[PDB]
Amino acid sequence: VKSKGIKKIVVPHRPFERERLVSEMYIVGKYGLRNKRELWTIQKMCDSFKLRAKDLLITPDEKEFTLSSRRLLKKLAEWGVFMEDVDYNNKQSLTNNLEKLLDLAPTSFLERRLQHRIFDLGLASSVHQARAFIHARRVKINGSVVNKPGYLVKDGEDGFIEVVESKR
Amino acid sequence: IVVVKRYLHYVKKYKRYERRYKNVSVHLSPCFKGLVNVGDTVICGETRPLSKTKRFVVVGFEKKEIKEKKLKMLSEI
Amino acid sequence: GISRSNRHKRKETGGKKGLHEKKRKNNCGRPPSNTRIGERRVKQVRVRGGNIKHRALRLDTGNIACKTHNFTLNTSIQNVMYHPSNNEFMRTNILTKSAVVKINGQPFKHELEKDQQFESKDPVLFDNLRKGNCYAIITSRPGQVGMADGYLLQGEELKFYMEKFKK
Amino acid sequence: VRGPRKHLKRLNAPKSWSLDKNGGVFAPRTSTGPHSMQESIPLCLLLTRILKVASNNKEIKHIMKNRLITVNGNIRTDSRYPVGIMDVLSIKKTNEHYRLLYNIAGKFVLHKITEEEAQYRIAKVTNKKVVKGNIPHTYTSCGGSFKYADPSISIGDSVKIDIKTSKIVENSSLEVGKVVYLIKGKNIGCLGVITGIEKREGTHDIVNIVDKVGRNFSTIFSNILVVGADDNPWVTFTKDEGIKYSEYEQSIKEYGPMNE
Amino acid sequence: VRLNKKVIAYVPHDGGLNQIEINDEVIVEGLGKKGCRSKGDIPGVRFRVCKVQKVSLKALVTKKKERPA
RNA sequence: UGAGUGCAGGGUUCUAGAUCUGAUACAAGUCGUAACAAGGCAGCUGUAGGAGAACCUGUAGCUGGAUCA
RNA sequence: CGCUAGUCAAGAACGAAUCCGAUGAUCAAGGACGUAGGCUGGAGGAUCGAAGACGAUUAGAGACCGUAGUAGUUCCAGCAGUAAACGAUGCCUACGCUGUUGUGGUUAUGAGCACGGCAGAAGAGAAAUCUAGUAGGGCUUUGGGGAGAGUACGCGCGCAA
RNA sequence: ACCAGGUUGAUUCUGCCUGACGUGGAUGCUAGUCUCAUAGAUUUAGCCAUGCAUGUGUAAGCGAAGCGAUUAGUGAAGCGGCGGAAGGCUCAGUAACGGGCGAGUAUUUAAUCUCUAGAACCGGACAACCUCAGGAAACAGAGGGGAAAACGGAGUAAGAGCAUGUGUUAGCAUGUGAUGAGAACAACAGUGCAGGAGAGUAAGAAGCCAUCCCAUCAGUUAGUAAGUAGGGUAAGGGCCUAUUUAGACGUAGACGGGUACGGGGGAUUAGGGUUUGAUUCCGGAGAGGGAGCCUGAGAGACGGCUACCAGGUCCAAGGACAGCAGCAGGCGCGAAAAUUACCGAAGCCUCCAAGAGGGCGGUAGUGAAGAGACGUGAAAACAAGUGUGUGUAAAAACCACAUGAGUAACUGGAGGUCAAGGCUGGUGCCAGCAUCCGCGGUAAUACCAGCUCCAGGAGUGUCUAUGAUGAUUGCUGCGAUUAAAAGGUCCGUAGUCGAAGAACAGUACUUGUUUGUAAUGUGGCUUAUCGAGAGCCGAAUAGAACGAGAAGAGUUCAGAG
Repeated sequence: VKSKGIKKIVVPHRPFERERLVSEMYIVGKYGLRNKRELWTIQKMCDSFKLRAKDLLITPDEKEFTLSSRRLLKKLAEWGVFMEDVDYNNKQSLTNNLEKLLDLAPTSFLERRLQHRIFDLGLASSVHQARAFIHARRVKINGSVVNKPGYLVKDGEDGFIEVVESKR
Repeated sequence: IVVVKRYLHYVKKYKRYERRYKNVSVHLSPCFKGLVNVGDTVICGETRPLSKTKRFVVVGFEKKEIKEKKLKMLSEI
Repeated sequence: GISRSNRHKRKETGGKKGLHEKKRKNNCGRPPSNTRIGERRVKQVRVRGGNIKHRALRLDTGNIACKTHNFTLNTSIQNVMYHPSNNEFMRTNILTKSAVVKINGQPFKHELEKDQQFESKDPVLFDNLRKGNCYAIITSRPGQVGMADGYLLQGEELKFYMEKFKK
Repeated sequence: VRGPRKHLKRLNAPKSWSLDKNGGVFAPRTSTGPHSMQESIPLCLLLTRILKVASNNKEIKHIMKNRLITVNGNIRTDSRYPVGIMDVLSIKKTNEHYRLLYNIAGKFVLHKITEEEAQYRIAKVTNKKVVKGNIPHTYTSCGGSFKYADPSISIGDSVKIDIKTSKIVENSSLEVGKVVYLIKGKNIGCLGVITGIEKREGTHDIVNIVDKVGRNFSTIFSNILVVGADDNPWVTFTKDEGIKYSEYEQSIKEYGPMNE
Repeated sequence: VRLNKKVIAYVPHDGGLNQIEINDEVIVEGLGKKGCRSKGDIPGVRFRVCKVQKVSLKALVTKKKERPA
């Protein structure tokens, strides 16, 4: 049926391709994700930014290039993903940095997720018990609880994250 | 009288054109009676309906051209 | 009833067309009014938007204008002499626009006699008026406007129409 | 359809009204009146949105049953009455006065004014006719009619109206160097000064304009109202004086020009 | 029922023929080729049985459910 | 202005029918053996006769022939 | 399309300082020709020989082989419209390596122009081989896994086939 | 912007079958929590029990009975006024004014706006009221009063058309004239109604351009094509009729037949494409099938009327009534689709209204059609429960605090394609399995089971259409010596295609400016714990208006051949 809402995953063309199976298995294992759908969701997000960079570099006009480059780079800096010293009002560096985006990887999006941040900031003994503190309300940000492990943490929120003891 | 108008239509898939035409029946007045004939080109203006098929009237014409009935030199030169 | 739509009409290429609607009132027609000569009888018809139209069934008289001398008079109508569309409307004496009619000439005779040049300007009209012949043409639409009005035939108009009457 | 239309679906209503798509299926169908339906707004949208003074239909009723609201000097009692451009709105209690104008985006907006500006409006001249008893008349864009005005006023000029007497006060014509306001098109709500006019036959005249901060833009005469005797404007315009910026310009102005 | 033709259908499972009586109602299904075509080694048969008396034949054969009776 | 209904015809789509005649599948039934080797008369294309049946015979052609001579 | 003379029209190629000036390429519909075998009428009838009849050979031969024998095989006036009608390679127009051998004209005797054969090469192609090399030049015909099927129904031509 | 298995004793090719992946319906087995969408379209535009979906009154049109009164009052039966022509449902018919873009006439328009703008007398009835009183019911009679801003007449303003001057063209002058009206009331301090001229809204008719398959459908048409004159209409016009002229349309596909609600848009997609559109927006048509119609500003109306045909319902047998392609609901038909639920609240529409009405619309209930975010433990310490408050029209859910606690996985597979066992027991070409290739004749990693593994996971298998796979439909981009495939040879029309040199012109061609897109989609930003979601911004297709450039295309010339 045709109805509201987008679809956020793309199914792989070959269901039993051995190099894909092994490399996916590793990354789910290491990062403590629920199933293959969590991973595929991040992959589509990553692809979208790569497409924008491609389009910008090949555009003929200057007005669009100067306008939309800035927006793309600023956004990815705020998420804490693309960390480099982009200088504005300088055409060459904008081109240089756009080229550096083109080999961005899903690992970089994964490491901004709250489940990984909690463990990485040494507030939990494993990526597993980090998830188990996001459930059951033990994790709090700016004085308010966050129930969802997929919460992507912007650059500089790290000062305000906290854990509290269990209710028992 | 019957006037033909001609034009080209672009077919997107094959990236090429086809020739087309349409027939329009127009009113000719007695003031033009001897002057306009087959092959000539004519300018017509729009009006309210005159009959089942007729909506334009001939308002003037451009006569199918002759540059010159070419010169013949005198035999004396 | 009667319709003015082109539902039933063929295409210009000679082919038939299919019907895609039942009839609509906004293209209704009405039966002809056949105005006869006689004592006045006129009917009032309620028309679109609540307007009124006046339909003459029988008429006795008309206003008739003289164009050269610039006066108008009111006179009885005798009979139709000629009708351009159909020979039948003449023999049954039906009134329409462009019908040519015989009328009482005496009022016109009394007025035109005042001009000392009258005989010299139009001898054929003068002769007709002596012989008791007086002819006019109707300009109004009796079935629409509810009355008949016209002008007296003079000069070359007489010369033209009199040739249509003669056997 | 067997007869005249009564309803108006929310997705079909003018983009100038700026109403939220998701809340309900209908919108108010303006009553017949001064301006066209495409160039005006019903009064109940003004009181609930543009200038918030009611929040429910019961309150909208009450305000007008008590006879509070005055438009062009007359008290109004139809909630669906249309108001248009250059159209003084007022509440005599608390002595408030407003004109109706466009945002730079082309939406409608109310602008607060003093009791001086509240005395006049501007319209455009559409036709001239002589009427039974040999009486000259003139007519304007918003269905206005005027008896024994100055005969020299020409079709296409713009006229200033005194709201209390309902007479014409001043007249201005379409010439080089005068101030113009933009009613419809790509550049709604812009304000500028005439560079040059190119005359066309049997078709609209093309007018070329310079903006106050340098930008040229041209449009057809049918979208322009002339809003001053020569140099400078009659009516007071918005907090921002009708300058429109591209997203490109907004970026340059925010982060600085691209250096060599 | 829908055409008043009489057709041949195949009965899939191990003991499947025992789950059907004469004058039972059955629902019938396609074999999965592009046109209606024979599949495997069965000559000239073009459909297979799916349900008997409103219940799944797979459940009947494997004794997970019983006849409506 | 016309609904309905008489009587003849047409145009479409389905369906019945004594009997005849095609095709396809026939584990392997009966009679021969026409083709593939110079397959035991080299094969094949057109046309015309004939014949249980493959096919056979006259006439013109072709090599994809058993001969690049 | 193959004996010799005489006669009657038109065409191809070659030589060259003749004339006219875009008159041209390809082609549904429409029209003319088309080996052999066949058909309608006339002439004729040597040789060969479908059909038909015998003699042998074989389990059986109705066939192959031998004896005999008719329609046809020839000519004039027509109908018909198919072939392994094949170099199984559409028609105009290009760009393209060498050696050798023909046919007809012309020649500074060095060569050319039109129509061919042959042998390598380089490219090409699944190979065999090359009318198949290079290529978004123009226009028409035409194929889309085997079978059923070039068959059924309708239609057009033909005396019939 | 991608491949794999399958003709042979092996090989290299042509070629088709099958797998692997989106999406629309149907269905098996299994199912913890919360949020956003959507549901008798496909078959029968088949048939329908019941209840509801359209009515409205003020200080201010007329006011009967009743009640009551020192000649007051009341409170309203009917009449009048305004609406019932919108919205809701469906896709039968239509190859067309059905669809896109421009333009504003040859037209009519209750309400509403601006300017302007009204000295008028007389008479009956109809309904309700009162007295009889019919009929099985549905529905009606006699007789007698009496009102209006209801209705008909009188005068009177006004006044269509016709003719001539003058200003196209209003206007004015003059002659002639059919027709022929009109509302006030209340003071809580206002509300109405007559005439004009211009607007505003809505239709009717028109201009240009685009539109499906069959040639085993090649000729079609005679109001057909046109002219003159008249009738008719709100209005142009063969729209209709009389006499004259023979036209109009076709191989660039006429005419006939089959099929179809049309767009904005949807699905797939590197690009070029291929498929669909009953279905939130716009426009069209219908109300069992056909046809006629009154009233009105507006209907050829069906929750109006009238007749036939097909079907029904009640009767006292004489007659009456009725039409769910509105909302619930029932029966059928099918492989196929929810509650005879609440609603002085949100968005809007209707009236004579500080109020009344609305199944239009909103709120929940039901269902693994679709789309988000999360449970099923951690190494010290875990959903779903419950109670208060909130929330709403009232609710439930959601959220806040406080109490208990310790519950929570299945579907398809394991010989190759294709991830994962020659494990143990039965069966012996049986029973079965297998999209394809193939397994089983007593030593079956392939059947039937046990046990371990694999894949996705609140989900997974199957069937059926379609897009991709596919350069197996080829514009980009395939083939025709032998694999399927160049007409036996010429002539030839329509069609498609056509030198050099010197000049010329602007309609195609390309481009500027201006128009032309609500939703959806595209580039962004901001707020619901997060993410779909919601809100605001910017640019945009095809199509049209006006300019510009002249290479290619086009037209002409001859001291060129």
